[PDB]
Amino acid sequence: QNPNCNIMIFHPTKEEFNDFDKYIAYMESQGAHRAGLAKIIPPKEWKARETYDNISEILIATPLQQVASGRAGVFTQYHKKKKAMTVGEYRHLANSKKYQTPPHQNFEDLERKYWKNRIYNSPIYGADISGSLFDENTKQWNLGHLGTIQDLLEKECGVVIEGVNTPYLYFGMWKTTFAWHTEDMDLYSINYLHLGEPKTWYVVPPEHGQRLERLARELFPGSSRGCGAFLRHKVALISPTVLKENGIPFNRITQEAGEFMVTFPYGYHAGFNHGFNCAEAINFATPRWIDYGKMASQCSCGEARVTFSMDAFVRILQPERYDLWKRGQD
Amino acid sequence: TARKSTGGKA
Ligand SMILES: O=C(O)CCC(=O)C(=O)O
Ligand code: NI
Ligand SMILES: [Zn+2]
Repeated sequence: QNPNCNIMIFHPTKEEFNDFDKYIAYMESQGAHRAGLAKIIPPKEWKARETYDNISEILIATPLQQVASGRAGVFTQYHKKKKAMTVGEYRHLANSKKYQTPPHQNFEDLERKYWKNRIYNSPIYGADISGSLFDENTKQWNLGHLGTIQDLLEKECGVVIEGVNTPYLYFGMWKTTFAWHTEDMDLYSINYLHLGEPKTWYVVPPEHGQRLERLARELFPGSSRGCGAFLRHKVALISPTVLKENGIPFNRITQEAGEFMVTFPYGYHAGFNHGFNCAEAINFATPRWIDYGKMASQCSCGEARVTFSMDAFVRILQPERYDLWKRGQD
Repeated sequence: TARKSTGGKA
């Protein structure tokens, strides 16, 4: 199923939107995970929140300026902290002459402009904000309350890691960027675009993830000095042209406001925002993730320090393999 | 304390 690893798009009914884990399993039964990314369009009647009329006063404590260096589709990006500003102030800044989406004729044109001009006018991203815009009354696909087996991390081990098992908000503007990465511990992620302009995603099928890692070693000198998990640093930007020239299989898709994207374990992804927007995202897990969690690379230089023990997950959800697993641990 | 991050600093 899904032999070509196409990004699949799902349209669950209201009845199918009641049980998150069940629907994820269904998607995988149709081969969705092979692409590394899927889109879920919610039932017509569903809404995340009644209104967004009163979000302009939210304070973005630490907006980040995203400074890219490089050329010809290959860049490194680093972040500079900027002064706090409200979402209202941020929206005004996003829409200002310096930062507004350039005039363009179509997606392909905007995409070319993104890659060609990435070093100019470093954009400001209101990223990694602890919080949620889902109404408490929204009981289906509420990112604050998905009820997956990832809940063991807090329940069993008392571990809370912001953004992993608590939700993040992202206020974006044109050119704001997520670099190539898998999730910490190779978890799934889910991302809901609440409002505003689109978000474009690139994804390499998990089966080809190692080829992306090899390419990153070829493109980024010194990337392995002192660390075996460079891409966990989330500093590498690599254009689709460069992926194509180097034979790395990938796909692209644009997420619109009101749509969910799910990334699957070890599905490398990267992308960018088209203009002012607001997304919310969180990690989650399933039983199928456990063996990925066991295998996940870990940064060994202190740059990317999100990690946790797999013990509780194997102990509780893989009881018949727990002794075998422990033997491999020592 | 470790938390999910969009990228790297400095
Ligand atoms: O929207 C963003 O900047 C984060 C996208 C992402 O990497 C994810 O949701 O896993
Ligand atoms: Ni991600
Ligand atoms: Zn490292």
